[PDB]
Amino acid sequence: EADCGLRPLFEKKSLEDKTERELLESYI
Amino acid sequence: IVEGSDAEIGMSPWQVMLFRKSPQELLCGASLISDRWVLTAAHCLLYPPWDKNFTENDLLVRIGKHSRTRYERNIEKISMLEKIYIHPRYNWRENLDRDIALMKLKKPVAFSDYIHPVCLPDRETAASLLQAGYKGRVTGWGNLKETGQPSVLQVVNLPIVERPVCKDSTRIRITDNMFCAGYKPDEGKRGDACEGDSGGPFVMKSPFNNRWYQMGIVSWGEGCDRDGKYGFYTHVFRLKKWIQKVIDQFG
Amino acid sequence: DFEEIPEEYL
Ligand SMILES: CC(C)CCC(=O)N1CCC[C@H]1C(=O)NCc1ccc(C(=N)N)cc1
Ligand code: NA
Ligand code: NA
Repeated sequence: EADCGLRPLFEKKSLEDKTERELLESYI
Repeated sequence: IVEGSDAEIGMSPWQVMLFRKSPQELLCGASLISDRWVLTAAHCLLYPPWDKNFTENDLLVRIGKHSRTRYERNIEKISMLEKIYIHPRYNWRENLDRDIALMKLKKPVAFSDYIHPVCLPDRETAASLLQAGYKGRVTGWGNLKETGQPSVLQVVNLPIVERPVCKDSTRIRITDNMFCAGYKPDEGKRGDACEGDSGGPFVMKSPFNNRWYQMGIVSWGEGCDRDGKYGFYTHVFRLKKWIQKVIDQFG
Repeated sequence: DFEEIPEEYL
């Protein structure tokens, strides 16, 4: 699907969840 | 999920609960990958050592949920199965190699704030993200400990482990269709999937396009959150050929 | 321990 992986209550509103940054910081 | 936290509302809108018709109970986790297809672990449906063999009509899929036990009116959707597809080379006799199954819903589910599909990885995303030390996220309503059920969906972030450490942690024969994740005893932090989390997703958020991808399926583990042991996950990308075939030739 | 689901889902 076109829209997969984009959560309505987070990415679609440019809101981050409380721990997604932990994942990003591990992607070195 | 051991040593996790309560999920936020809408944090995992691809999370699916596999639910028994009678007696009514959780059987497993699962994930939504389009408006009519759900991904889970083969052992959720077929596991002869435990006399487990479920058919379409034994089961329902519940989507959009947060609460484990509650019927979440106006929010969850409950869907019937049209057909179950298990990997033809799923190895239930030895080590759960190719622990993967697809379920086709009787009718499409309506997407919503709480219901939305996850992406499946292409080769380049898989190559970039499936690296030792990179963290993914696992969700489920399974046990909080190996002896204890949560009120709501739980979440835990865990680092992928290098293949030699995975192998040296167990006597089971590990294959290329699996990966393991979890903290080492030396690392401090902990957490793990557990019974009832089976078939649920291990996801990563791609830093290239900011989409969530399902890289693994909760498959097996020896105890839960034991020092020196790691949870094992079906490697979704490795089995993509089969997934595509099934959806292409049955959708 | 599970809230009963609406009868129509069987
Ligand atoms: C044969 C197999 C390699 C070991 C037993 C095993 O784990 N089983 C045999 C049948 C299904 C699976 C299971 O119990 N999965 C549930 C489970 C257990 C532990 C964890 C974990 N990450 N600790 C996750 C899922
Ligand atoms: Na070993
Ligand atoms: Na461990």
